[PDB]
Amino acid sequence: TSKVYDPEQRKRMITGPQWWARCKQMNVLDSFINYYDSEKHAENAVIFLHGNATSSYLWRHVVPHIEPVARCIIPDLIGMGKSGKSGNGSYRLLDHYKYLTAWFELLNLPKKIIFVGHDFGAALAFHYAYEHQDRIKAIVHMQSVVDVIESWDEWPDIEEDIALIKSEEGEKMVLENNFFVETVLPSKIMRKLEPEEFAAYLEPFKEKGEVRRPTLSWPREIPLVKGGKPDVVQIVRNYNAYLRASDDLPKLFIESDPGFFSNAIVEGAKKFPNTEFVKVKGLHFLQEDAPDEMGKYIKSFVERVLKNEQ
Ligand SMILES: O=C(Cc1ccc(O)cc1)Nc1ncc(-c2ccc(O)cc2)nc1Cc1ccccc1
Repeated sequence: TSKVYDPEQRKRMITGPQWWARCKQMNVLDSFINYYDSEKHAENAVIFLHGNATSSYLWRHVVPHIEPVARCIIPDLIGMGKSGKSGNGSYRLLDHYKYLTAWFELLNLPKKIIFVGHDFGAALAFHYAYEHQDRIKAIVHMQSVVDVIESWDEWPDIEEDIALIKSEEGEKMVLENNFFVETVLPSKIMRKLEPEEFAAYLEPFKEKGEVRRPTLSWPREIPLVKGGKPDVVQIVRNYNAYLRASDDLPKLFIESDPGFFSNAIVEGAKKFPNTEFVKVKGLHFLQEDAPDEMGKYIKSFVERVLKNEQ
C-alpha cells in the first residue's frame, strides 16, 4: 500500500529552514530551548507540546488559527527539534519536565495557562497541571497519554512490541535505523509528506547513534503497570486521578479518525469531566492531515473559554 501527496500542499508548504527562522533560542538551565512565540495578546498563553519523533514544526499549520485570540508559544522539547541537548544525556519524562518548567519561568506567563498536548507532550502538560493546579485555564489534548495501561480491556495486547523496544534489538532499531522518524512517523500520517516536510522532521535525527536517544527514551517511558518505569506509572496515576476530578477545568479532546489506538485513548479521555469532544480525520499525527480543522476547533474552544470566564 502507498500514499499520495496532497496536490495543494506545496503552495502553502513551510520548510524546516522557514520554520526555524521564525523561532528563537534562549538559555534554559545548562542548555537552551528553541521555540516559536507569536507574542501578541499576551494576557493569555496557549502552549503547544509535541511528543515523540516530532518538534514544534508539527504545529506550524495549526497555530495561525489561534494566534489572533491568544499568545501562542511552541517549544522544541530538550534533545529534539533545534533545541539544546540535556546536560546529562538523559531524556526521561522528568528530564523533559525539568527543562520545560525552567523554560516556563522565563516566558512571563499569565497566572492561568492554556495547554495543547499531543502524545507524550500531553503527559508533560498533565503532569504540570497536577503539580500546578492553580495555573491551568484549559487543556486541549489528542492522541495522548491519558492513563496507565493496566490490562488489555481497551488496549490491544502490545506486550511483544513493548518487550522489543525495551531490548537491545529495539535500541538498534532506533539509534541505528531511526525507526520512529523514518518508519512510524510517515506510517501514521495519511497523506504523503512533501520531501521538504519530511526533511524537517529528519534533520535533528539525521545522524546515526546517540543523538536519536530521545526517540528511544520516550517509548520506554510507557506507563505500563507491569514492567513500566514505576516513577512514570505513579506520575500518570496521579494526574489521571486529578483529571477525573477536575470538573471545573474546561477541556477539549480532538479525536482522530481512525486514529491510532484511538479506542483506548478515547475511553480514557471520556473519564475527564468537562470535555468537549470533536473529531477530525487522521491517524496518530493528525496535525499533518487536518491542521486547519484542528486550528478552528481549538480557536472556538479558546474563545468560548475566554468568554465564559468573563
Ligand atoms: O507509548 C505509549 C504510551 C501511552 C499512550 C496512551 C495511553 O493512554 C497510555 C500510554 N503508547 C504506544 N503504544 C504502542 C505504540 C506502537 C505500537 C505498535 C507500533 O508498530 C508502533 C508504535 N505506540 C505508542 C505511542 C503512543 C500511542 C498513542 C498515543 C500516545 C503515544
